[PDB]
Amino acid sequence: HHGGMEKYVAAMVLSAAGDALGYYNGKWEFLQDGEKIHRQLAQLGGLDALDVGRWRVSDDTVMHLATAEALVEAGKAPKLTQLYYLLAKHYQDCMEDMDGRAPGGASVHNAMQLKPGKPNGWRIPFNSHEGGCGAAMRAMCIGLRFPHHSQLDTLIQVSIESGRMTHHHPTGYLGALASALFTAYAVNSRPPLQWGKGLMELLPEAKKYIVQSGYFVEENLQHWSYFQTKWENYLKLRGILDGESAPTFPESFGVKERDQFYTSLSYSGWGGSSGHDAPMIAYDAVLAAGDSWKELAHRAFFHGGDSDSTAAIAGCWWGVMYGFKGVSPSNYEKLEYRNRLEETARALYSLGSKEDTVISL
Ligand SMILES: Nc1ncnc2c1ncn2[C@@H]1O[C@H](COP(=O)(O)OP(=O)(O)OC[C@@H]2C[C@@H](O)CN2)[C@@H](O)[C@H]1O
Ligand SMILES: [Cl-]
Ligand SMILES: [Mg+2]
Ligand SMILES: [Mg+2]
Repeated sequence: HHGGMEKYVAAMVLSAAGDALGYYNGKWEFLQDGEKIHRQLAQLGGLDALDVGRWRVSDDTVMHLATAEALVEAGKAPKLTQLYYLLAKHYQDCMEDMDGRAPGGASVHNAMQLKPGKPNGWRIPFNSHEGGCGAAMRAMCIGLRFPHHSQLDTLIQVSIESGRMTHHHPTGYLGALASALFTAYAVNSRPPLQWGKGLMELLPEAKKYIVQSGYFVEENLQHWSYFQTKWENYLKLRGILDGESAPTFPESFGVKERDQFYTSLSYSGWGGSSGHDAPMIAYDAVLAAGDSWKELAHRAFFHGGDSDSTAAIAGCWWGVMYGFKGVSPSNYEKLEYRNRLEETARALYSLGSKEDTVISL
């Protein structure tokens, strides 16, 4: 109602529901173990009993809305110069809404360094500690804005530059690429088993952009292999490297096995905390879950890692594909910023549903 638009609304609202559920007002951090989280989940009456009335969204939704609101304000056929001004401004400004929302170090530090308005004032230098998932968690709606094939170059550039406004490390900003790219694939009903291959094919194009852009190319290139290698390895493991083949999951892949797997994906032991593994876990959830919100939630919202970020990503992708089908109303009806999220979604659809261009840098 319209069917196109319904998917956009769900992408935005269920991304935020995911964040809130995966955050639980920071309480999951005192457990930091999927089995312990799943048992506390049971004692709250399970997923369908959860009322998000008092479950605040975290930094993930706040920053996702900032992306979305910037895209919307940029309008039809924007100067990429204006879009980057607006993304910087929205990111910097949204830092005022992080009370009790546990934002990340790179997100905060860098958003506060930006100089929106000044030519190139939204660029920061390369940094070794900037491979967190703070760019990936907020980039999905770039794929809603720019879903058409003709726009791939835009999606690549915008996802990367939105990302490296806070995360100028390929592990960071390629997270944003994957987040946006897969949202675009979901918009276009591209079956999820093809998404990984798609990303592996676009990484050389992302590299060509980073190279022509001319910023810290030496450093960017030298760290480039970590992301790529982790994704190759993961798609190999799941048997979807060829992108024609349905995924293979282990016989034994319950809550406990998922935690250990998420830890093996991680940079330094914390599943989904980085730009490579946050979208990877969301992707793994989406591939297992099909049309089940409960399944997606048990895999992407409730685990011992950065479940808020994995949930934000997975909930967006999943909502694009499946709308609100099978979702308990208590899980989103009183979700913080629901009206705001619906309104931005509608506005993103207006733009996204029209195959326009950008005025280049
Ligand atoms: N170069 C790196 N490669 C892989 N991971 C890295 C790299 N540099 C930093 N990280 C990891 O990224 C994790 C999160 O980074 P931060 O800068 O603290 O957080 P940020 O990415 O801004 O936000 C992450 C959000 C914050 C919460 O919503 C949970 N997820 C850190 O604990 C690091 O372990
Ligand atoms: Cl449950
Ligand atoms: Mg968060
Ligand atoms: Mg205040």
